[PDB]
Amino acid sequence: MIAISRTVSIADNELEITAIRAQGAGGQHVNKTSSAIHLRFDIRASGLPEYYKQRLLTASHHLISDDGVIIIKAQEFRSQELNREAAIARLVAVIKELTAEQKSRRATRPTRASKERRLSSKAQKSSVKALRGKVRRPLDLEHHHHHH
Repeated sequence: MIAISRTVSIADNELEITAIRAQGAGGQHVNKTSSAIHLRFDIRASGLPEYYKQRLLTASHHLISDDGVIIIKAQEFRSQELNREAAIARLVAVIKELTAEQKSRRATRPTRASKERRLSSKAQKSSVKALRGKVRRPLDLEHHHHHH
């Protein structure tokens, strides 16, 4: 249950909760980021008020994905209890800060972005090209005469 600003608040069970397993591990864990709680605050899933929706599209913060939707990615330690509470506490604070008047900016820099690999495999063999050609044909043309 999250106390949103501007008249409305969002329910408890209606929350979006995803479990993040980042990057395809090659047997052993190559990363440690395969443990994170993902929650999102989406406008389209709710009916946000006029002032609130205006704020989301005006307040350029990295937590905003693009469509004015808020994506929280938190991963510090285990205990999902703590992962949730910290993520919620932070987003609620941010909500209050941007629903607040001007000059309230910055303070939002979650640098989690890294994923690259390669994949190219093609094996198809059709050997039907055979040839021959063995002929001895010497064309010699010399000259012989005494010079006068």
